[PDB]
Amino acid sequence: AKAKTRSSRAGLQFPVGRVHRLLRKGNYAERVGAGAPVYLAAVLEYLTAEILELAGNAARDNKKTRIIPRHLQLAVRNDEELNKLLGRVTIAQGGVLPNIQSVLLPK
Amino acid sequence: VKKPHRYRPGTVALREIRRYQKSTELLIRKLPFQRLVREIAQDFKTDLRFQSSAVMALQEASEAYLVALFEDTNLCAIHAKRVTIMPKDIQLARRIRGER
Amino acid sequence: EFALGGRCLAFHGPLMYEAKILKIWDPSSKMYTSIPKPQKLGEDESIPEEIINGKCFFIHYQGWKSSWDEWVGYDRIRAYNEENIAMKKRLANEAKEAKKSLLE
Amino acid sequence: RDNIQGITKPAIRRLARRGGVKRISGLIYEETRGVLKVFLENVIRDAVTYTEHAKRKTVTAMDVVYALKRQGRTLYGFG
Amino acid sequence: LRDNIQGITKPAIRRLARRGGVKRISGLIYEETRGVLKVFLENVIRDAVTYTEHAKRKTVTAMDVVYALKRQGRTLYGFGG
Amino acid sequence: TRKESYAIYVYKVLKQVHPDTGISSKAMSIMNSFVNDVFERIAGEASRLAHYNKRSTITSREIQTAVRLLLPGELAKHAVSEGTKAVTKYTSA
Repeated sequence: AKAKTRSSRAGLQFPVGRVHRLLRKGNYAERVGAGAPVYLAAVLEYLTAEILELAGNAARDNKKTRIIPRHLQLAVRNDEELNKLLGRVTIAQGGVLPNIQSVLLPK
Repeated sequence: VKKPHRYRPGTVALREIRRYQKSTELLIRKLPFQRLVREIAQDFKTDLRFQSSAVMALQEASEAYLVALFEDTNLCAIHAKRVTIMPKDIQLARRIRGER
Repeated sequence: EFALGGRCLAFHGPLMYEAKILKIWDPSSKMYTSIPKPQKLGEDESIPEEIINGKCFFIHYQGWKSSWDEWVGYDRIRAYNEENIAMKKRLANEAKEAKKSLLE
Repeated sequence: RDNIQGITKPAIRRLARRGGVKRISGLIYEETRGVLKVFLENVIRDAVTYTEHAKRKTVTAMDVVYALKRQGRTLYGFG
Repeated sequence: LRDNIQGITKPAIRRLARRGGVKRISGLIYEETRGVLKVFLENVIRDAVTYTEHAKRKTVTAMDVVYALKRQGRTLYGFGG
Repeated sequence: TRKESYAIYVYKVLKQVHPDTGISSKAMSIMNSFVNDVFERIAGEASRLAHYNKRSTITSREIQTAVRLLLPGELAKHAVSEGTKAVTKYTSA
């Protein structure tokens, strides 16, 4: 029959076949379950969607059409769970959250 | 009676904190940083060549680390009921971070 | 004394300030000579009539922003010299004494 | 040779400003120079280690990324 | 099993601080320590239970605890390894 | 030669969530690096888990457990949901 992507069978956008190949070649285990790469691709696609949504929100707030690293940093740091996940992660040209301590404010 | 305008101390400081908490571009001059990196990269081996991107990544990581350390030092100095950072603050910060 | 770029002293009320000449005014030709040059009055350069007919000088005051450049005629600007600095000290001390009298 | 003096005080000032610092002692700059030097050797040592084990004479940014990763400071934007 | 966090008596907290080299102690500290310890315990126990269940077991083994601590970057020796 | 990435799939996901938003190349590189990072983290965790139980095969169950261990709270719950539904759909398909 005609070739049909396993991603389509799972209804995803992440290449499950590439995932399975990488899992096999990654020396993680001798045998790889059949339904494993599907699960992994689904999780990866979901996380990507989350970060992309937040970054697009930020870029719109800046009245810009293209997400830049600054938008990514702002989205990640502003989110609690995402920032916790990327606690030890550095993003190039990410800048920092604009934040000034209260006691330094004029009074 | 002619006096020259000048803001009070702490005004320009807050303005610059706002300015640099907004942009993301690098702050250190490129060539001095490159020269320093190459000089440091001599006690391990001689006549080492460099991809430019490697130097860029070094600059980025170093600047991010220094910014984080600066912020931690600022928190320490504030905890000492002060607004000026002094090296003991940095030392305490690094000590708590475990680097010391 | 009075030359393009040469140091010049300028009055301002009871005080005097050192300035640098940039444009020397020639009233007869309605032209000022400037250094980055016979050039007429510019689209924004303008000299008031009471000093446009005399030896006017467009100057910037040292130690002050370039926003405060002034077209001063020959009336206030003197030749830069030692006695000028001395009477500058005279007016500086006069201001000091006036302020101290205001306080004490 | 005093490239450690290539890090001018204005640069350190800007760096602290992005870090959100208002007032700075004069003794800070030398402390920063020292700490930065320590960090730089710590990374560059491992970077050169990787470059050597690869039998190469030029250090690649990928080597630097590996060095940062193994020091707990992950970096993105370079592969 | 309710209100056992108060089972962490104040003298125990003094002993902990003293072993930590602390000389003078505020009274508003002990509850703060209790909260921080509860957070820490929850963090470790969650992953320990995850390990226990993924093995489809009904009792938690120390070995699981070692794994959980290792995952949290706090390695402990001397408990099986 | 040719080097593979995740640019196309990420682009598709972006067009799904924000069908009008562009992206720079640098953001693309960052996204790819992040995806790879997550991949190795989760894969190493799954492999470690499998070796822990003395088993030869990494199933989707191992990925589920590893995701629970690596992700905080609501992210973990939602990702578990996505994995479960996608697996069920593919198996039914």
